[PDB]
Amino acid sequence: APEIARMPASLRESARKIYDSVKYRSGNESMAMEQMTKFLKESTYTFTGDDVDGDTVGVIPKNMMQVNSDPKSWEQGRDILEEARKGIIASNPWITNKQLTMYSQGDSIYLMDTTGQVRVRYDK
Amino acid sequence: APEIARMPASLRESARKIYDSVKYRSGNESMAMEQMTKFLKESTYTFTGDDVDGDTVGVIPKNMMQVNSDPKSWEQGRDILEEARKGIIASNPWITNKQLTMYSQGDSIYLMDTTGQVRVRYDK
Amino acid sequence: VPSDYDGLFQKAADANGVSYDLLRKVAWTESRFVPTAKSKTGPLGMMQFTKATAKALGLRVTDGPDDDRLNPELAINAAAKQLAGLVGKFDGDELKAALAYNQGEGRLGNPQLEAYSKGDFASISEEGRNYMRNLLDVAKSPMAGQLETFNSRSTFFGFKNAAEAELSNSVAGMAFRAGRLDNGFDVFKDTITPTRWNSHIWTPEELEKIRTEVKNPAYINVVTGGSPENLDDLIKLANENFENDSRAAEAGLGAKLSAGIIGAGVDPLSYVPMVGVTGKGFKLINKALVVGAESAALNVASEGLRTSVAGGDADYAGAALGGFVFGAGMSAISDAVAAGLKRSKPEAEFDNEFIGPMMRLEARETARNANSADLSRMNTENMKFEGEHNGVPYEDLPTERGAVVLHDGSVLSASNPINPKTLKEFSEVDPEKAARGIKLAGFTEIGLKTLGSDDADIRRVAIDLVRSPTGMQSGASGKFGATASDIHERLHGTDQRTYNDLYKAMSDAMKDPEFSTGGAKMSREETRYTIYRRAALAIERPELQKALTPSERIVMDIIKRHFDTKRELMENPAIFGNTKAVSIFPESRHKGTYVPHVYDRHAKALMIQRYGAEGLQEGIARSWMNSYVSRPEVKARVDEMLKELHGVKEVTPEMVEKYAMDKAYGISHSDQFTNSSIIEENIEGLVGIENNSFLEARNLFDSDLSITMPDGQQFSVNDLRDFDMFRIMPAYDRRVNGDIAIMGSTGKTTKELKDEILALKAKAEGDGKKTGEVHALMDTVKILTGRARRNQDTVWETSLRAINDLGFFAKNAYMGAQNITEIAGMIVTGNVRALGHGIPILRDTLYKSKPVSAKELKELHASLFGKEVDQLIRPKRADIVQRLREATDTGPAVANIVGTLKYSTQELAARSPWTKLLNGTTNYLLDAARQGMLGDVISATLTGKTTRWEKEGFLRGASVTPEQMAGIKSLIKEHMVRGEDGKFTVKDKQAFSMDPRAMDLWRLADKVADEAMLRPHKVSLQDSHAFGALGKMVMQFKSFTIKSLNSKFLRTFYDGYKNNRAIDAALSIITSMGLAGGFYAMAAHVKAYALPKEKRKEYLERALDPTMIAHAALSRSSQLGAPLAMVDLVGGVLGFESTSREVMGAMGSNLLEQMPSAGFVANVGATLMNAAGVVNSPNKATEQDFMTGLMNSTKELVPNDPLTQQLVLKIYEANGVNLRERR
Amino acid sequence: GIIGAGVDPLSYVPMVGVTGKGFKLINKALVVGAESAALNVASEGLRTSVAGGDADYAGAALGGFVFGAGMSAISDAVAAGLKRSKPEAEFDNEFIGPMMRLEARETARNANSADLSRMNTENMKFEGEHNGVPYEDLPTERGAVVLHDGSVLSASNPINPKTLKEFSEVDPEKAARGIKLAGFTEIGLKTLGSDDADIRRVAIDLVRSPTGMQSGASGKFGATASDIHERLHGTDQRTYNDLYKAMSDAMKDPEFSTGGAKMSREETRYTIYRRAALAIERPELQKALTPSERIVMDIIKRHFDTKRELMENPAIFGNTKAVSIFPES
Amino acid sequence: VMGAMGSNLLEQMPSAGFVANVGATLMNAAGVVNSPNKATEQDFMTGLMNSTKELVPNDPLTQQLVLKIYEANGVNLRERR
Amino acid sequence: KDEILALKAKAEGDGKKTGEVHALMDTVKILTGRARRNQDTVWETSLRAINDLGFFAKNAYMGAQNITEIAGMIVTGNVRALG
Repeated sequence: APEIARMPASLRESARKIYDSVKYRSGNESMAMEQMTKFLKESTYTFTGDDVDGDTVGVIPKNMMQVNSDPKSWEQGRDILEEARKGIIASNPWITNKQLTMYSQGDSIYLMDTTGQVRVRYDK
Repeated sequence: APEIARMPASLRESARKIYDSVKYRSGNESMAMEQMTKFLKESTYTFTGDDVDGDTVGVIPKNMMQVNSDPKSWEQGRDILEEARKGIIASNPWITNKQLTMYSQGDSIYLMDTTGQVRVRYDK
Repeated sequence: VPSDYDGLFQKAADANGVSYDLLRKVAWTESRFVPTAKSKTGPLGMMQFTKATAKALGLRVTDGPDDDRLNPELAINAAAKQLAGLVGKFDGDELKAALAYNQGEGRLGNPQLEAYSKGDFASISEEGRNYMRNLLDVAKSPMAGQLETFNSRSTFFGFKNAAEAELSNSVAGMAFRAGRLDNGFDVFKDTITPTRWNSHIWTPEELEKIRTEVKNPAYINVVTGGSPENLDDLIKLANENFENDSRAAEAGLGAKLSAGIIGAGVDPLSYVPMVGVTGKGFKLINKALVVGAESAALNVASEGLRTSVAGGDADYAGAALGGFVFGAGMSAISDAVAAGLKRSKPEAEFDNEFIGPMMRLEARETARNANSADLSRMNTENMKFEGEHNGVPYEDLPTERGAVVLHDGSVLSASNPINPKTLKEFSEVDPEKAARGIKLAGFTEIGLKTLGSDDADIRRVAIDLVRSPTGMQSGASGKFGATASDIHERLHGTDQRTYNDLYKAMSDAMKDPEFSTGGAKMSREETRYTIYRRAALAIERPELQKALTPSERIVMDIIKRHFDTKRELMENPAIFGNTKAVSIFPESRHKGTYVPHVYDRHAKALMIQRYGAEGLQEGIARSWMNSYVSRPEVKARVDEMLKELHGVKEVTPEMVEKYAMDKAYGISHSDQFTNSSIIEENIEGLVGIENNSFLEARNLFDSDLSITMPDGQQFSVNDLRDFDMFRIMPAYDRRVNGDIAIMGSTGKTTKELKDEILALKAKAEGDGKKTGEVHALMDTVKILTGRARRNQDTVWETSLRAINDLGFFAKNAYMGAQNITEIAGMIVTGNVRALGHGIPILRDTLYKSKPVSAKELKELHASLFGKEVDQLIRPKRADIVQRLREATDTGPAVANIVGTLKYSTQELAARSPWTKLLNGTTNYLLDAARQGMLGDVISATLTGKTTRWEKEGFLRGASVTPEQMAGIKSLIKEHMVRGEDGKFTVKDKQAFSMDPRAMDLWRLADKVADEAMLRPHKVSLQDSHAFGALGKMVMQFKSFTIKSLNSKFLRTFYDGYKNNRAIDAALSIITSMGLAGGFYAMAAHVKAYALPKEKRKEYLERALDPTMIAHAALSRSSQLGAPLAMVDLVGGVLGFESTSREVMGAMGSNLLEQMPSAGFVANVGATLMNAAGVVNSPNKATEQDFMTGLMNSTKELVPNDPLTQQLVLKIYEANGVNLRERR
Repeated sequence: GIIGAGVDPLSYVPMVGVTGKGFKLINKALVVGAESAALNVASEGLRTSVAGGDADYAGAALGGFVFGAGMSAISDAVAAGLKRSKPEAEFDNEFIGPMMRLEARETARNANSADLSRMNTENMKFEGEHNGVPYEDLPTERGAVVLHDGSVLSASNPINPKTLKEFSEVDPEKAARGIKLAGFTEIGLKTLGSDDADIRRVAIDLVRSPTGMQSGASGKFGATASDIHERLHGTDQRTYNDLYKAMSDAMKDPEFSTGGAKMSREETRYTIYRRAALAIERPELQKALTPSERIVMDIIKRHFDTKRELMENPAIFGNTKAVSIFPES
Repeated sequence: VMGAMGSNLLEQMPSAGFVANVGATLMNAAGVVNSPNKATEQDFMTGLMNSTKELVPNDPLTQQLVLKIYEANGVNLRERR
Repeated sequence: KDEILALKAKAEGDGKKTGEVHALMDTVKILTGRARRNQDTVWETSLRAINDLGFFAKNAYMGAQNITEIAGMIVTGNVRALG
């Protein structure tokens, strides 16, 4: 699963707590996985390659894309980041949709290709 | 957590007993963690650095800082100790904030760097 | 951009782990790349510091020029250590460390550092704030955003800068304005982070704990979740995981896939990383594809897979599961890429190129496991066949490119290494690499030519040497002896069997925790060398045997038994027919196992650079004399020999000293006893067939004790010796088998037989028929002594012939052999497709059929010449190259000069993360990069151009003084010829390898290659701009590796399990095959330009296709650390490339056999044959011998781990493939 | 956190079964930058070569931490008691500085990076060399000099240069001639530079020149007496450490450790050594040795056999005209 | 420097080839002759630990007993500074 | 020994040669073990070796400092208590 395979760093500890709690309360591992997946999907946006399969270029925490104090405004940062991804693809032809990786450091969003030649840093 | 980590060690046994009591009362170790953590928070004050990532320079029990008979005088004791830490840093700029550590012994409060230069005792 | 210090900066970054970009840009700001910068303040240095830093921490234990002077390497190292300390002290904050470096600390620094800590950049001084703003790009800091809030960017849309900044309120301009290019990507900081258990080399105590307590040591390599605190927890976790995976395999992926990998449409791409799956419960019996299905096998042959090594049917199952996963995934990749391309061009069909082979492979494996009715077999009706490569008929299928069908209906696809069409076509169009070989004649041809034409002496020698298969003479008592030919075949067979035993033993030995589990101590080649050296030293000194692990004990026992048997045959060559055969062995009465004494050319060169000729000679003599005086048995045998030689009752010490000096003269002043493969490569004149070097290197002393040289260092003759039984055991075997055959057939020695043949030439110098006869006899002697040269091409043709025979008789072994070769073909063709897609230089210039430009042709000439020169001058011993690479680091030098405690190189070695992590890929890339650098330097020198490696810093990274570089130029001018075209040639070849300056040339090339090409963690296009064809090819391979490491599957796998070892295996396989294909392409383009203009297009179209490039990759791609060579494991007798009454005679032979091999069941794991077993062995190779040889030989090409096959597959999927075109 | 947490070992139960085993002092905090990979193959772990290392070291470390923290608590309590008598008196802890720095060092050692006990060496002139080790006196702490890297060795640390120098300067009658007369490096320069035939001949045989203008290309293809002496010292020292561990194991057996004290420790050592020697001379006695004494006897036998082998064949080194100083072969 | 390198690059004595024995080197004459004259770092470190094994007790219990004896006794505490 | 005494007797005149033969005599005294290194070489040798460790072997260096500091603590606590 893109959210669990590429789980961002802080959401790792939050998700471990949720998984452990639901497992303890219910015993069911499926319930714990469903709850932890629900948390990750609510708390992240999964950027996907607009291709047949360029899928899962990155799972960014939703609060890192957030502009201003409004929680719903993460969509504005999402639009900015997707425009950045498209601009990076279009500007450098040799980069294709499968080359880009989106990932988050502690306080930044990094959009890079498979090589290290192109990295742009998006911070709050 | 700043209270569970570090820990004044005057409360280690009391927190042990509280954790056991809550675990046995309600057969829930999450509740036991929550209760012993909140006991430590209410019984101690966590001193924090001035930096943006301000980390815990020390955790000192609340009662050790009381200046007069009012239980709330620990606030004034805390203010005195914060001023003492600021003065120690300002007088000795060699000490990066991470060296300076605050801890409580059986009766007194010591703030000292990770070196034998500076060690200041503060009795109640 | 580069300014003559990139090697030093890179070294001082890998040591003292710190960003190379930090150090370089600090150089930028502080000095702008001048070693002594005039400043009014007073600092004068590369990093611009006098201050108190200088003397500070570094120096004060050595004569320090310091305040006035600093060694640039030392200055950069000290600054790098300071910056690493600051970076670590400030958690990972790169910018805080930069502020502390520039603004100092204590007086004015500490308030500014505190202000930085509290945000508060206003309090920070203007100079320091500007310094951090300069470093924003290269420095990683949590405070970078706050500094940015407190432009040479590629336009998102429209015009640059002002268009997107002053305007474009619409999102895209916003995204441009928030860009902040990072350009600070470090693959080992970001992608592949070294863990605690990676990069941790075990102490002996930990090694014994791991060996005793860990069931499967490979489980130490995985680190899932949080790292275990201590090795006891790691061991416990490893054992728990091993038990869980063993418990899971019965319902695991092997069992699930044991029914229908491809009939069920399984997609391996949508799979978890298959970590525990080792393919143990994998018998592919697909229900359906099973028609008639006898439960009883037809013969005692067939039945099971006829391999003779233990663990067979299990490693075969692992290879099969990995191949099925890989092939099904590659079919899925082909379909997906074809769909993506059909999006662009709907009327385009493309070819899967994998799914036909995979469907037939499932059918074959299903019938093999269900015992009956292979459904992959074609209907052979209305097929005329015709077309024989080596007597194997075949029909070309129009439907499938290449892909012929055999007599029984078995169809071998294209790129199957054994199919006759690909083998024939590779023979017809092979780049310069096709040579004389063994095509001159074979034993059957000489038998007819010489054994029967009117000459007493000619026929006498022929009857002694060559056996006539069918003749009109049919002598009833022609010879009651073995003949040289039969001895040669027998020895080849027994050597091949013991080679397969040694292969299995060495694989088990070098899988042990010391080399596989922890941080990578040594390369695979070096682990092989260490194990072989341990075995040999334990053979010579039995006290060392208690220090061998049981696996190395088995290895040593195999090697000891082999060498003891060889000695026993050389001492008594009359065990064969000839009673007047006497002891070709040089010095008997020296009762002990003779491990052949061969001395490294480059070890001798090192001991001549200092202590030129008399020094090395007298050191060898004095170490031998140390043995003589120390051990009484040595004294006894030497005294007996000297008494016999000089005919004197007493031996004076003067006599033994003179004897030792004379024997050391051979080593010191002659390369007769060195590696010296090139002189053996020449065959004309029969000069060197006399004087076997392995036997003459024999002496009565012990090379074990060392002597202190005048400079105080200790030298032992064992230090010169070359172990590794990879070039050593085969070559010793060839020579000694030739000599054994000569004396076992003829009473005469090699010298006497050669003299007789030259006398026969002198006698019959007239007649053309008789000259042809004596020439055939000479060719027989040349084949027999091993001069010959069978070439690499014999492995696959021998496999084709043997697999045809298996198809006639052993059904299950036949099908298993076809399956393994089909898997190898699919692996190599998938590699060719993926790397033709991914690596640019391949698709644009080399894999393309279009002829290259004149400048590109010159670059190809330079690169291939660099490879040739590397093969000429490279140190063969892996220890030598490892120590040469490691010792040049500053740590070893400073510890040797100043240190009071000894330490050792490989403890103070810096070592790139490319070597510590992903070792095998790095070794392949270093070899290719060094060859490319050699070619580049040679081409520049001959053309007169001055390289960017001429300048002082890069030479300082190596040991190349100003002087040695000029000497290198002179050497290249003296021994290299500049062709009329770009072609490069060598004068005298051997004389060039003789020059001491060749060692300096090789060292320069290797260190430049490492520092400039492999050590950096960044690949950029500008990096590929600098180097030539081989250089940019290897740089694009390094870029491919970095891309794959950043692929989603590989990132996820490393995050979940760490396990750098598995990724290393995968990328190593990729790099080996791809470099093989690239070299083939370059040589093919060169050969095309060698042809006339009209034929170049046809030849390039015919020689540059996926089938021939894939066959070239299967041909070469020699694994660096492969125990023994693939030729040794499966190689036919060199002379032997190719009514009922004789049948009844052979029956009467096999009715009566009462040898122990017939009476006893074969040993499980090691035959350990003695002289009686060798003499009683049949001359023809048995079917189980061939089958075990095939599996061992393909163990290098076809991985046994399904996980590495899956990793290779996912690397390819992230990369992409070509799909052919049209039909 | 023994001392970052203010642990008071004085209020502790007698702590009997505790042998130090799962004691890796990684204090959270005092851990800044913290690499998981070591810089070299050197470093990495503690480089001891005896078995059970990292475990007896851990026991010694835990005992030392307990002792030092307790002594800090004792000193603080005694200072409080004395302040009761005279409030205007400060006194010195003399343990808590060393103990805080010890916690910081051990924490960085086990966390592999960034020792926080290290001084800021800026504005330090160092100067003051005992044996080529520079140092700065700290006015803040009595004695307690700081080294080049910022490592501060307290006073009474047996190795710190200032205490060593002062002990040399004022040592009671017990200061003797010793080895102060000359060293091999001085001997080589003085006598190998003679320009005399016999003096230089003897010097070439005996002493090796570290750096000289002569730089003989074929001066001597032998070991030389100095190098033989140093090699034998090294091998003997390794054998001594092997014997030390073996004998520790031997005297830890039940016979000498468990019951009523049968003999003193010196006598346990003597009895074990005598058993080993008698078993060496009479091999029949070896069946009576416990496995630990068997290891001791094997070590001693191998040492003496090697020494005899070197006496019998002193030509195993460079000189070929060297013949059997061993008295009675 | 380069001479000392050219020396250590070639070493194939058994101590280099083989992993060190656990607990007892048991050196013979060949090992003594092939040993380097300079003491290695592991030799010094093991010597230091063994030598201090006498001064610094390996048992935490005896350290606690010494500590409590001192506590029952007392400490001087220096004076002033 | 006999050769060195003979050389001393031969060069009884020259001060430089007497110094040389006395250096050779001191060499023999060191070499045969007459010498006497004293107890103080233990801690000075440890100081030199620990400095070298600090240059090259970080973990070993820090462990050596820790063990020496613990020894100093033990001995200084003993001195204080028994004083």
